[PDB]
Amino acid sequence: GPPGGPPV
Amino acid sequence: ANEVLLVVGGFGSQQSPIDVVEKYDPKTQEWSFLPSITRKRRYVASVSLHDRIYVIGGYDGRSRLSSVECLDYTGVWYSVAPMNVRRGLAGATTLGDMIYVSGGFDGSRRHTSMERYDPNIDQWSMLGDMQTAREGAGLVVASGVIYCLGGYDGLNILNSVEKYDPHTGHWTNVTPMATKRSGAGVALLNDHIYVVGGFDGTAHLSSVEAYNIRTDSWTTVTSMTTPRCYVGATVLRGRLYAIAGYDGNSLLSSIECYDPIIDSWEVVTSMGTQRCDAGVCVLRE
Ligand code: NA
Repeated sequence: GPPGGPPV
Repeated sequence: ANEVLLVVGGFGSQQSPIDVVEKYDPKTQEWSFLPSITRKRRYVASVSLHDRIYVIGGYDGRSRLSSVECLDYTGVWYSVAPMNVRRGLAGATTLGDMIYVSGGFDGSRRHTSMERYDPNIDQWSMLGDMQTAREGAGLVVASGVIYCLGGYDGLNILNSVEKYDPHTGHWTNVTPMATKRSGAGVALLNDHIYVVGGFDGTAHLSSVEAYNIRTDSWTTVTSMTTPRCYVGATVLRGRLYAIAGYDGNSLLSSIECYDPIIDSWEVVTSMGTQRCDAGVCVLRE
């Protein structure tokens, strides 16, 4: 999860 | 004499990587489709060079990628030589008749390294390392020199900026940005480098800064209409376009345009595919 990304 | 916008891949509303390729023409404001890429890639980069679209790296949901595919825009995609390293959220640019890609993330490590593509021999060569390992940082050329901006090293969102001198083959530091950003858009416009949006570690940003090269200084520019991170940015006949991205709640389908004449941003379309961390580039027609 790169910072500031949507949920996955 | 008329350029168009190109958007490849990325992360789509079905929360998977996609393979959609779209053209956007700012003069007619019409969208259209091009042939899809072979594989679906989010976290992906794209450049154009001599009327050839290259799609570089990214991530398909199982693996990060070194593969690269090509389309003569004058349409079927074909594979060309792979990078030396698997890269997603990598910076990418063209200079001379070469492609340069730097930073990124292979699934374990963030990269300091930059490699370069030569279409005359179909080979990627490794070059000297950046001082800081960076994902989510853009690459931009100005007067034959490459700048890498912001990003993420695995622990910190970065405000630092590095420049690469091809005459020396070395990286050096430049004056940093006022705010730390990863996933920001970066483009050159009238000898200033613009950085739009991105994520500073808490807030999703609508803020924009511009690096005056001739002065080695940064200044605040008018915020965009909406926050956007993992957003593309490109310049088209003297105007700065911010493309899709994540507003921190939803995936954006809109492009907005900064006109220095009015020092102001205007939405020009609400109609692309919602997606973020897609690749963007400009096409001459
Ligand atoms: Na301003």
